[PDB]
Amino acid sequence: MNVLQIVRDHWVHILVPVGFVFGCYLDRRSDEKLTAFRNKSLLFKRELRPNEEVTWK
Amino acid sequence: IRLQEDPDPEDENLYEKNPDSHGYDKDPIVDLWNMRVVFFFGFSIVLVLGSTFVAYLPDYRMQEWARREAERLVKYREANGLPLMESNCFDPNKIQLPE
Amino acid sequence: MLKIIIPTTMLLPMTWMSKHNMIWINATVHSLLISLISLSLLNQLGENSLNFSLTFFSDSLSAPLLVLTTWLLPLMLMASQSHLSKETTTRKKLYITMLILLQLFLIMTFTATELILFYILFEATLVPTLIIITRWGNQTERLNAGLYFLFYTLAGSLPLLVALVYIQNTTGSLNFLIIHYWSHPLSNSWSNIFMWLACIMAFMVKMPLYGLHLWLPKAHVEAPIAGSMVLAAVLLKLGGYGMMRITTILNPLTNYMAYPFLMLSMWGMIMTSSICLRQTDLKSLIAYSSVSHMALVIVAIMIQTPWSFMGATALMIAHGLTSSMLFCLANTNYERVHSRTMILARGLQTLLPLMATWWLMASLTNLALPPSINLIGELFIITASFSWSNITIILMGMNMMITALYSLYMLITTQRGKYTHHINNIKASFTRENALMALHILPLLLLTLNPKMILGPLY
Amino acid sequence: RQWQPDVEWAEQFGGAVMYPTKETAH
Amino acid sequence: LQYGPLAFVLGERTTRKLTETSKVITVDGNICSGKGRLAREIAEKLGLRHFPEAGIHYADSTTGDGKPLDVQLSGNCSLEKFYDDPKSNDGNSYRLQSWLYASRLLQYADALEHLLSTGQGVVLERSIYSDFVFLEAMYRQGFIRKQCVEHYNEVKKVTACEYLPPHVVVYVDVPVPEIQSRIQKKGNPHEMKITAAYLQDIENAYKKTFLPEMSEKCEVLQYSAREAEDAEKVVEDIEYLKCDKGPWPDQDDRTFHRLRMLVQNKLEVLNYTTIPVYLPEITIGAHQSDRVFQKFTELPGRKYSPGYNEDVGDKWIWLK
Amino acid sequence: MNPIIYTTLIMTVMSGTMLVMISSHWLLIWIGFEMNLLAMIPVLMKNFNPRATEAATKYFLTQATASMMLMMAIIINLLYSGQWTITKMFNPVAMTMMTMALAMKLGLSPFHFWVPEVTQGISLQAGLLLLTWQKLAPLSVLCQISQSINPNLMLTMAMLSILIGGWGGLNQTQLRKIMAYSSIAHMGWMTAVLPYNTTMTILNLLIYITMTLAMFMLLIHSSATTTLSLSHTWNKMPVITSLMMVTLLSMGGLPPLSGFMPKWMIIQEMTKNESIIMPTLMAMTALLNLYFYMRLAYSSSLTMFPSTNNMKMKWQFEHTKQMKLLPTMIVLSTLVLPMTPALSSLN
Amino acid sequence: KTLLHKYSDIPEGTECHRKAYASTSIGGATGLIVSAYSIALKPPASFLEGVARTGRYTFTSAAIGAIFGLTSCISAQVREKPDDPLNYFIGGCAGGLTLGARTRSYGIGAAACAYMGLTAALVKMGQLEGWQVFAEPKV
Amino acid sequence: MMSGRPGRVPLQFLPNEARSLPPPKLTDPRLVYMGFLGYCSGLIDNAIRRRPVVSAGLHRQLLYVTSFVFFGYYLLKRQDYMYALRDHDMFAYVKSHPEDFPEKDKKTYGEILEEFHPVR
Amino acid sequence: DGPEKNYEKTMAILQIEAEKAELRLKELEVRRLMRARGDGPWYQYPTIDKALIDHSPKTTPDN
Amino acid sequence: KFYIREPPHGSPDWLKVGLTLGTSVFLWIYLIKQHKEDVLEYKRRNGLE
Ligand SMILES: CCCCCCCCCCCCCCCCCC(=O)OC[C@H](COP(=O)(O)OCCN)OC(=O)CCCCCCCCCCCCCCCCC
Ligand SMILES: CCCCCCCCCCCCCCCCCC(=O)OC[C@H](COP(=O)(O)OCCN)OC(=O)CCCCCCCCCCCCCCCCC
Ligand SMILES: CCCCCCCCCCCCCCCCCC(=O)O[C@@H](COC(=O)CCCCCCCCCCCCCCC)COP(=O)(O)OC[C@H](O)CO
Ligand SMILES: Nc1nc2c(ncn2[C@@H]2O[C@H](COP(=O)(O)OP(=O)(O)OP(=O)(O)O)[C@@H](O)[C@H]2O)c(=O)[nH]1
Repeated sequence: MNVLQIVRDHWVHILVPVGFVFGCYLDRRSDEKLTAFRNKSLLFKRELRPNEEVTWK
Repeated sequence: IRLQEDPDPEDENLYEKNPDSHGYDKDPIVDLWNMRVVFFFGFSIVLVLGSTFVAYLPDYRMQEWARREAERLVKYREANGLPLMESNCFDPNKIQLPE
Repeated sequence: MLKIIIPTTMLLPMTWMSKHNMIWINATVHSLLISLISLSLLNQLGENSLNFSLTFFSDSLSAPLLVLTTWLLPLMLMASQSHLSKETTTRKKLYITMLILLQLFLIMTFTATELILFYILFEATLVPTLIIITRWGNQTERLNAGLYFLFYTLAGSLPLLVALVYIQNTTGSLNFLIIHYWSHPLSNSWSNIFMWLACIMAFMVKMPLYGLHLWLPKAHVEAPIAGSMVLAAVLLKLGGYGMMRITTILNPLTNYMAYPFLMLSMWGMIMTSSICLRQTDLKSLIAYSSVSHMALVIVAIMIQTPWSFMGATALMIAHGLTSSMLFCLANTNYERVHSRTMILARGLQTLLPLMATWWLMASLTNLALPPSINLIGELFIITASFSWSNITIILMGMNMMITALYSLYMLITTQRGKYTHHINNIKASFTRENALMALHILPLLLLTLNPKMILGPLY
Repeated sequence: RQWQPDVEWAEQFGGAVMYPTKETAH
Repeated sequence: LQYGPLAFVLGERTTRKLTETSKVITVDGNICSGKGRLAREIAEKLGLRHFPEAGIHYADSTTGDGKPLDVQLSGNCSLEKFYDDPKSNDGNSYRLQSWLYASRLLQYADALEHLLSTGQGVVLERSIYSDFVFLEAMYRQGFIRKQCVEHYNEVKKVTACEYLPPHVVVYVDVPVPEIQSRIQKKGNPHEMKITAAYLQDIENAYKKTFLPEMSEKCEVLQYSAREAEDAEKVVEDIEYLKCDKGPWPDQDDRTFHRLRMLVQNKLEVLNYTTIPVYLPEITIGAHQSDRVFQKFTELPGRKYSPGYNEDVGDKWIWLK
Repeated sequence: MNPIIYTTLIMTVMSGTMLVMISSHWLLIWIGFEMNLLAMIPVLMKNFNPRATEAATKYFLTQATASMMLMMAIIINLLYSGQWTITKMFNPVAMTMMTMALAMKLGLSPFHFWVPEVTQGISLQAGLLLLTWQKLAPLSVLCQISQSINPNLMLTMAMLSILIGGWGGLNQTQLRKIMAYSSIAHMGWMTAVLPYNTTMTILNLLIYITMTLAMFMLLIHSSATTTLSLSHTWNKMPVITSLMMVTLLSMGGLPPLSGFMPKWMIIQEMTKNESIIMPTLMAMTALLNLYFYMRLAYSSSLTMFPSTNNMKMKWQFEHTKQMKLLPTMIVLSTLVLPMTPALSSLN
Repeated sequence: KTLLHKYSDIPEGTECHRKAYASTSIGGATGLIVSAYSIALKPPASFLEGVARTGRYTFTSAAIGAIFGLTSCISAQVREKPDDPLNYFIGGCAGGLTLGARTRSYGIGAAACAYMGLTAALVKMGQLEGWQVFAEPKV
Repeated sequence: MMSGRPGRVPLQFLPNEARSLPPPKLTDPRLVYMGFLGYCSGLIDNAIRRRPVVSAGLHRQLLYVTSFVFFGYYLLKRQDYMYALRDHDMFAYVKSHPEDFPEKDKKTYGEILEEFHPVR
Repeated sequence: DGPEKNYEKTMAILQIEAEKAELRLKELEVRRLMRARGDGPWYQYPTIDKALIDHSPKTTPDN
Repeated sequence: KFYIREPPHGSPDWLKVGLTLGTSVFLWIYLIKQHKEDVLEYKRRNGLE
């Protein structure tokens, strides 16, 4: 149904939504470099559970 | 005639071209569609769920966790008879005040 | 963090590459969508600010302003698609480009973790607004108006630049957390006052206090509708955000040096509100009202009291939403009458009955009528100020008394009274203007139920 | 329509100097 | 390629191509005097490039398809309108003259560009040096305000100074009673109402000003109507000069390379025509000028640079 | 002038400046300055108008005098030290001697009086060369001998450069005179930081290079020399006026535009050197440049000045120029602030 | 800066005649410099009015220099407060007022009062604290 | 300032010993911004020449991104070199000058007398 | 997510900022220190190489 | 068609454009291999691999 044209005039609508899902990616990538004191602060440091290896992602 | 210019255009009335005009733009079909966007993506998805989202937001500022700790802490303190909350905060016994 | 920024900047290619007539639609869609995502950021923890990385972080103060700016973004698009319809598609796209580029900077500065990073886009907001005021402004004196607005802020901002880099060379980093934890008692040495003056005057200028405020009436009146809202609803408030952030290393020097500003602000609000009582221009009257409310925050922030900060953040937002609405009121009336004089179009309520209502809660909200967020702001500030000194309530309450007279003065002169005979072009209000007006008032009363969201980190 | 510059604004920016005097008059 | 500096360095000169058939001969005279007829005959009998009189749409002829664009889109002036009310308040008179001066000034460049790039002489009607005879005529009866003269001159020195004068000028001498004779036979109702004074005032300014002061830098030969029709007589007269006076028999490849630089750049040749001195007849306000520019831009072909308009059929835009 | 002759003349001018930057011997430094001068005059003479002759004569007299005065600084240093090596020289009078000798070539102090007038007389392309390339050679010597400079003497020369250079700019109609006054103002900014740290003296140079290439070649593309003539360019090509206002704002130094990067780093350095009053005053005078910057921006694109009916021909035709390196010039001259830490490459 | 050193050597609010002599010498030299420049850039068509021009400029600058000399020193003497920046402020405004008298205009005198008085405070601010304008290369 | 350090061979854009540093990763955020600059030149390049901006000469702006990326990449390695160099001889100096860098005494906030100013 | 993420992540932020803060303060001190003394790697202002010295016997013994 | 003369860029300058792809793919393939050779050499020099 006209798809050759609804795509051309409404392909802009996907830009921002992928931008958001992209924005989460760098958000969930930059934190990895910020690991450092992962389960290290004595306020929150505790015994590591049998299966999971990382307390906070 | 000073300069070869144009007379000031007259403000067209969107209503007299189409009586149902919503004032969003000239062309009727997009104007009706702009209505749907401004309301559906205005009042509907932002005001309704956004209010519920912020209203049902999880514990903010620990407003209730502190209460529960205070109840337990105050219940501990007057049970032993010592004052229910000390005038001092950082225990002076450790403090090594100069002279 | 990023989940707001890339969606904002990736919005820019959309408007440029969208269809010829769909620009307003798709921009409005995702601007509201961005608002929803920003509202997801509104959550805050107990005491530690929501920290994201070295480059960005948010606290209980930044978050309410962030959601306000994103919330604003649809409103200019809604408010502007009437006087820009007869314009070439490129200029319309350029106009939209200016707004979101402006709005993008606002997210950046409010979330900035480093004072210099906060500083770089602190003036960078000026460039898009300068274009908006100058190019699309609809007046003659807008040219001198843009010059006044531009030079005033720069004249105050540049001392901050020299001051800020001095902090870097003396106290290492200028990360907001590292300043707060390593704060040291600023001495009374005669250099430290000029230290104090430079770190403060920059935020003074774009928070119009009596004397340093003549740009605002020239800024607001000649600016177009979208320029007026963004300038009055967020731009006057970067100065506010700076003071809550930068006063960490200005104590106890703030205790003694606060006096000239406090007297200037407290007396200024009586003077400025008096100007409102006899303003011939509706837009100017609203503009001067912003000075009075903003000058109240000057006393609020500069007292440096837990309660004072809280009421500041309450007036921080409530005034911005209200001032944007009143500018919408003036704009929605202006093009119908094609003039700015208040007495030009009297008795509008008999002609437009719904706008009579919209003007009515708008005036009531600016009245600080309880329990509107404005009342929570002013009433909290009065108590904090009264604890600081008993006399100030004489000045404080007098402002509310003056604020009553001029607020309903526009109501009676415009809405009530006899309709003007000669005018005959007043058409029934487009439901766009009506929809936009509710877009402003409805969240305001919605905020009344949850002040704690906008009370701030002091809460 | 929005105000736009005219010959009054143009001649304000036209000449040897926009800040003139008797010395610069000639 | 063009005459870009690489071309001149690699060996592209100008003196090699030009020969004795390299002249800027102008056939000129009074209104409707048959100068255009004689100009064609000289062109045919000498193998010499002809240039018809530059009208309002001569610039339109050069660009695009050559179809005359709308007067609103090109000219804001009509000669027929100037005929109806020569002293109209809208400034149709001076706007006509100034646009006409630009059109012939462009025509002068087109003649020089073809001449220098081919070595073939050029014949054109009413060279820009003779354009003043109309403005002088339009000034005597007040068809234009006095200030139009200075602006027209101000453009003239800042432009016509660089363009050097012709080689030999052909003049069709025609008396006013004769001019009052043919224009009835023309038939177009706009040119019937031309005043005998206007036909007079062009004549003396043609006679006592155009011919003598300009004669010291090129040959001048005067022909009445009979010697105008005698194509055989005039053509051998044109061949029978040495053409010593004038700058043309002095320059070398250095100037011609520079001359072809200015002429080839079609923006530069009329760059000084849009002089920023403001007068009511020629100045157009921002709103009117902007709207027309949008109307000009939305036209096909002119939306982008030449060879870059997809609407007309410019394929491979993504690769050009 | 024959293009081959023109190319050679530029080639020697470039080499003469190149000779200065690559010579360890004081005599050769002078050789580069004079032979650069020896070929600068004919370029200004390309148009050959009486205004140009006045401009070229003014330029030669001041440059020849400064270069000749430069010799004594070499000779006096020779006399007291017997060293032709370009290093920290050994005489306060000789150090003082050359500092104004080089300053006249740059035109910072009242010495700057030749800078505006010569630019006015000569063509736009020649002005671009004079105000951009001809400033590398005098700066090269100052960078090498920065360790020997009297701080008070050089800071003053920098101060009046931005001070007067910005102050008179408010009263200029001709764009050429505006650019020169901007150049004198920008001259002070680099020269002020020169005694403290030479790294960002260079950083200011390439950045200040970028706008002046950007502005002048934009102006050449506009083919306009006056404010009113520039104003009419909105009708012909509105886009170019748009980029020019970006550069005008950028060259003014408003963040986040590129022109803010030099000034920001300059303020940072002298703040590290305990000089904190000095940076503040220059920043205050920086708005002086911004004013006539805004005035040009107001006339160019922010507003819409009246046009002339004769502009209609310009619509029909097109530009034949190639404006080489213009695309990358303005982009590199307006948004490079995020790439600031790249200045360590200069070090 | 031996001529400038004269002013610094004399303690504030002490030996007012010496401070006045030191101050007026600074003004006289400064007036001479600007007057010589004004003669240069602006041609004094006739020589005698050229001496009139430099006479006016020197007489003015000396007056501001002199008046600031007393008012600063006597105020410190009277109020027994040498460190007080206000001592220069009143002197600075006093000097500015003298400029208005020489030009015979209240507006220029008022403007000079505020600006010069503010700067006069600031320079004293720097002398007390230790502000350096032409700082030597430290880093 | 590194203007005369021992070993600086002149006119050497990237000295050999700089290769001992982690090279910039091919999608370093600084690098992509350098690629942005190349693209941003491309769009305006068609603008001055009055071409269909975005869809105009795909070859032209494609080269711009390539050129800016490489010239960016080598710049980043050189930029990383000096900062590594600036920090390297920094550390070598402080060990060589222990007397000029005393180890400040370890006192907790308990013993520090920091006077308190009320806000009243 | 849990407050542990924000708590630990902000601790890393403070750790990075503290090291950066103290390094800049050290950098200004070192730059001042080695500029004055001069016995440092950088700030070594150029001198004349001893290689360019003619040690061959001259025409005059007194050399 | 519209313009009566073939404007200078009206035709695809095949020799010039084909050069532009040629240099860019050269510019890239140099970069990836340069990044590659820099990586393991750094790894080998600094220990690692
Ligand atoms: C930092 C703050 C901001 C600083 C810069 C501000 C600049 C503007 C400020 C105001 C300037 C003065 C007022 C406006 C002047 C307008 C000048 C002008 O020429 O306007 C009219 C003109 C008409 O357009 P035209 O040239 O025909 O081109 C149309 C597109 N082909 O319009 C034009 O020529 C404009 C053409 C614009 C073309 C835009 C193309 C965008 C392409 C986007 C591609 C996105 C790709 C995304 C990919 C995502 C996945 C990776
Ligand atoms: C603590 C130690 C010092 C104690 C003593 C106080 C300082 C010294 C005395 C005061 C010096 C500053 C006050 C101004 C002195 C020069 C006044 C002058 O030149 O007046 C003439 C003229 C103004 O009049 P004009 O505009 O020409 O109008 C009439 C035209 N027929 O001038 C002009 O037209 C040109 C504009 C004025 C001249 C330029 C600025 C001169 C001052 C610069 C700063 C000097 C600072 C001196 C002290 C610190 C350094 C030692
Ligand atoms: C339009 C005018 C400005 C508007 C109002 C702006 C605010 C007013 C004050 C402006 C101050 C600008 C300069 C401040 C920079 C940072 C100051 C700082 O960090 O404090 C220093 C304060 O030191 C200063 O001297 C700062 C400058 C003091 C004010 C004098 C210069 C500024 C005023 C004149 C220039 C600006 C006015 C406009 C001129 C056209 C600390 O250094 P210190 O002196 O303690 O250093 C150690 C030791 O004592 C020796 O250094
Ligand atoms: N102002 C002005 N009018 C011109 C010019 N050239 C021609 N005209 C007008 O053009 C009209 C008719 O052209 P003419 O050349 O005079 O007469 P014609 O009937 O075309 O015949 P020919 O003279 O043989 O070309 C007259 O109204 C002229 O005044 C010119 O350069 N300037």
